[PDB]
Amino acid sequence: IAFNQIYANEFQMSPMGPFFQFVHQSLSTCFKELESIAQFT
Amino acid sequence: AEINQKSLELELLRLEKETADITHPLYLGQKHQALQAMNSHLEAVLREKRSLRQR
Repeated sequence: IAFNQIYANEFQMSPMGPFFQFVHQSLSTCFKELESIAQFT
Repeated sequence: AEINQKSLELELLRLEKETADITHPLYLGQKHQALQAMNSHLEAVLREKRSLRQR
């Protein structure tokens, strides 16, 4: 019941803080992706 | 007298065999296990609802 409920409803100071987080996470993912492609070859 | 005793025993055993799938501890135990595995899985899914939604 709990799943069906969540499925129907959900699944079916300087303003600078959010910019740092985004750039950090995106850059990290980019690193790892390129390393993986190189390793496969 | 001996025939009557054995006949009863046979009748009893037959009744037990016919109702074992729903009554015997062995078969009932297997059904429990299958149900517990699914419960745990659903609990996990509910715990990660936000991440799953974002994805």
